[PDB]
Amino acid sequence: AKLKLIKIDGSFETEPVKLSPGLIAKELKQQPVFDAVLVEQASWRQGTHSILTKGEVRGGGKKPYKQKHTGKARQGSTRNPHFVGGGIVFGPKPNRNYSLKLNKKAHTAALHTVWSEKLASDNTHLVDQNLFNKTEGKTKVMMQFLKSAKLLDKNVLFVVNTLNTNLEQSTSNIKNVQVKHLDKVSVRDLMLANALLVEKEVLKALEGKF
Amino acid sequence: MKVKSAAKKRFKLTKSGQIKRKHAYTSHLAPHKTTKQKRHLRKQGTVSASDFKRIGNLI
Amino acid sequence: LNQLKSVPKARNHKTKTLGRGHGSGLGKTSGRGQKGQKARKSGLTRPGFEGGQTPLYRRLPKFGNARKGFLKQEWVVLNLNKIAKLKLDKINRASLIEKQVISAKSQLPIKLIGHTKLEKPLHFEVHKVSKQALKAVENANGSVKLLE
Amino acid sequence: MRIKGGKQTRVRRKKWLKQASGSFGTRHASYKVAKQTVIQAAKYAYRDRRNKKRDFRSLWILRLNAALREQGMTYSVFINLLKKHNIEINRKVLSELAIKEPSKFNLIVQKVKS
RNA sequence: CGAUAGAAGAAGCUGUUGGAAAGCAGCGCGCAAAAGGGUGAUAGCCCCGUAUUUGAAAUUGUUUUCAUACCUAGCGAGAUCCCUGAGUAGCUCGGAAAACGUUAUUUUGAGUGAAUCUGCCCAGACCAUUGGGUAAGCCUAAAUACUAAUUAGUGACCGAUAGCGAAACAGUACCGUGAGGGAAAGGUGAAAAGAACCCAGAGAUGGGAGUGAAAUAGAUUCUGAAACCAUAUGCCUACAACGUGUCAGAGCACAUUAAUGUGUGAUGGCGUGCGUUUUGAAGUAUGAGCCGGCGAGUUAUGAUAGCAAGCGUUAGUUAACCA
RNA sequence: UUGUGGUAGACGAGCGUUGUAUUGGAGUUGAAGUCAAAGCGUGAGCAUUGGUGGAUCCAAUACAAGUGAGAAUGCCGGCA
Repeated sequence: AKLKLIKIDGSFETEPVKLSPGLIAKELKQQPVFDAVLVEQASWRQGTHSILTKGEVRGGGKKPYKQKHTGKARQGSTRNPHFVGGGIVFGPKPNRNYSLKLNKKAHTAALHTVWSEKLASDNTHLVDQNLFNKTEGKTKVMMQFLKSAKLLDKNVLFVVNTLNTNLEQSTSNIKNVQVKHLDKVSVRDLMLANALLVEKEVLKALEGKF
Repeated sequence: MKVKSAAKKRFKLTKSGQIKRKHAYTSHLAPHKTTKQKRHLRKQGTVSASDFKRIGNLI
Repeated sequence: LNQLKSVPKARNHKTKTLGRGHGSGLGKTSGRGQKGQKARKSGLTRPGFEGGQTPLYRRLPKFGNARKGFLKQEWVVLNLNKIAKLKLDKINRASLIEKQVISAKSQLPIKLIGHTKLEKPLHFEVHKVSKQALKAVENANGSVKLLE
Repeated sequence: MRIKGGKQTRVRRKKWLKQASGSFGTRHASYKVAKQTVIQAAKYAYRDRRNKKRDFRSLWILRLNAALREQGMTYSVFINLLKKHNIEINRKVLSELAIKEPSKFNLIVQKVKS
C-alpha cells in the first residue's frame, strides 16, 4: 500500500509513498520467531543463583550421631540439605548453558517475516530526519506528538540510523515510547512495542538486505 | 568425545552400521578344529542387535 | 504471539517426576527396580562390564593395521553423478572454492569418481582417477588432467 | 531462587484436616492420623455401598418371611407363587411395606390364589 | 585526559473520604532529569538526587611533545688468518618428562668422552643423498588468571529456618588446657508522643482514666496459626467385651453459604493403622509422643532415540575472534 | 464393542505457587495472610461471606523452578 508522515500536531501529509511488493512475505514461520523471542528472554539471567553444596559448607566433618546406641540416623556429616543447617547438596548452579545454536537462514527468514508483517500490520508510520532535526529534545513536543498519535498503551519505537541527539533526548521522560537503531532491534522487542515509525531511506536497505 | 580404545581396536565401523570384527578361537591357535570351520571362521563377524546396541552407546 | 499470549503448538513435552509420591506416579520407586545394585545410585555397570561375566571384547581378537602410525592421504572425491547436477567447464581450484568443493584457505588433493554416463566435453582436474570414471568421461570426449 | 511453600503446605494440611472430624482421642487433631482415618472412612463407605444393599435385600427377605409365617406360608413358595403363576412385578420391599397397609396385603394374598 | 572536599540543577493547585491523601476525581505545568529513596496509605510537582553544566589550594594516575642521554644503522675485494657459548654433543648402567609405562627428543645419580662451520646438530632406531639451523651465556612488555581491596553500577540473588556461622557487640558464648568445634534470637508507634489521673496491695502486677485514628499500638512491643492447656450452649455416658469408626438412626437443641438443613447420638448391620522387604504381616517384622517449618533425580559437555520446526537442491553451520 | 481389577513398569491428560513484559483490576469505603462456615470441581484448586490486619495482591498466555511434603530409628523448634 502507501504510507505517509504525521506531523507533531497530527497533520498527516497528502503525498504518501508506495510500499514496494518486495517488502512483503507470503510465508509465515512462527517457530523461528518464537525461538528468537525465547533467546531474547534467555538473556535476563545474571547467574547470581548459587548455594553451598555438601563440600562447600564450613562445618565440622565429625559424626554428630554415633553409629550405635542412638535412635537417630547415622549422618556422619554436621550439615546436610535435609537438615536446618543451610545449603543444598546440588542447589542452583551458576554454570547453566544459556546457549542456543543459531541458524542464519532461519534467523533471516524470521527477521524478514516479522518486518513484513509489521509493515502489513499498518501500525508502521513514516518518519524522517527532517523532523528529527526540527525538535529540541524536550518531551513537550513529544507530548503533543503522542496526544496527536493517541497511542500510549503500546510502546512506540523509531528505527533510526542517524540517532539525532534531539530525538534521543526524548522517549525517556515519557516511559511509553522509545527509540532504537534499525539493526539493534530484536523480534521480542519488536513485538513488545508493536507500534513503530520507519525512516523513508531504510526501506530500500531492509528490502535489499532481507 | 572420547572413544573407548579397549573395544575399537577389535571392531571397525562399516556402512549402515554392521560393525565388523574378527572371529575368535583362532588368534591364539586353532589346533583341534576341522578345516571346514577354520575356513568358515576365516569370514568376519558382526555383533548381534543387542550387541550392536551395547557397542553403539559404548562408542 | 504477544505479551499476554505465548501459546505453543507442539513443544515442551511431558517430563518425569521421581519424588512426588504415587498420586503423581513413580515416586520413591523412581522406575528403577528394588533392592538391586542396578537400583542403587551410581550403578549401571560399564558398557564393557557385564557384572562378573567376561566382556566380549576380552574374548575376541584384535585388529592389526599395516598403516600403523600413518594415515591415508585426504583425496576429496568428485562423484560424477552429483558433479553433473551443476554445469561448469574449465574446472579448477579457483572454481571449486566458489562451488563449495575445496577449502578457500588450504590446498587439498582431489579425486574423480562416478558411474553416470554423459556426453558433453568438459575440462577436469584431479589427483586420482577411477577406471570406469575415466571411461565414462572419455566417452563424453572431455579433457581430464590427472595432475602429475 | 528460594521457593517457600509453607503457606500452601499449611493450607493443604488444613483442608485435609477439615475433610473429617468428630473422633475420640487425638485422631482428628493430627494430620497424618486424620488422613489415615479419611482413607479408612472412604474404604468403609465403599464397603457399605456394597454390603448394605446386600443387607437391605436379605433384611426384606427376612421381614417378608416373618410376616408370611404368620398367615401360614413360607417365603420360598410365596416368591415362587408370583413366578410360576400370576406373574407380577411387585417388589419385595413394596410388598413388605404393603403388609402394614390396611386391607392391602390381604388383597395381595387373595389375588395370587388364581 | 582523571580521581581525591564541592556549586548549580528545572514541572501544582482544588474538593472528598481517609488519623494522615501523597490515593481518587477536576483544572495545569513540565522533564539532558517519569532511575532511587524516604517524607502519616498509592507523592513527577515535599525534597534532594537524577541527565547535564561546573569547580580542585594540595596529593595527584595516564598519554603526547620538546631539551637531554643509550645503543641502534650500508655496500664492496681477500684469507682454510683467529673465532662464533667444553665434560659440550654423545656412549654405558638405573630413571624422570615427553599422548608414551623411557623409543625418535631433554637431563643425569655413576663412569667414559669427540669434533671443528670443510664441521656439528636436527629430519619418533640408525644410515646415504638432500633440506633447515649452527646449540652447549642473559633479559623482555602483548594477548596470561585473580581479587585483600578504593569506588560506581546490576541482579528471574536470598529475605532472621535462608543468605559467609556471622542483620543483635559472632567467631559471641560455651567446650576440649591444646589441635579444633562453634550455635540462638530483627521488626512498638508516626513521632514514646511509654499508659500522667484514680484504686487494691510492700511494690512488682493488675484494673478503671486519659493521650494516642486505633492500647487487636502497653514495651513478651508489624501479624500473632495449629498441635498443646483450660472454660462454657446443647448430646449422651458411672450394666459395660469396644482399630473406638462407617451406613443408618429414635431422642435432645437448633435454623443454614436454603440446601432431601445442621450439631449430637440409646441402638441395629459391618467393623485387627500407615511406609518398606519378604510368595506373604492385623503383626509380637519394624519407624513414628504430637504439631508447625525445612527436607532429598539437578548442572555442563557429547551422543543416541522420539516429536516438531527451519533450511536445502551439493547441505546446514561458524568455533575461536572482533564491534 | 472391549471395557474402566491390575504391582513392577510403559504411556497419556492436567492443576496450583512465586517472580519474569504484559492486556487489566482492586484495595484506610480493607490487600496479602489467619480462623470459621451449612459451596464448586473425580482431583490437583478456586471461590463467596463473616472476624483480626492496617498495606499489597491477583485473573488470563509461555519462561524457570532451592516449587508442590507421609514416614528416611527423617532435621530444628514448641508442646505434652
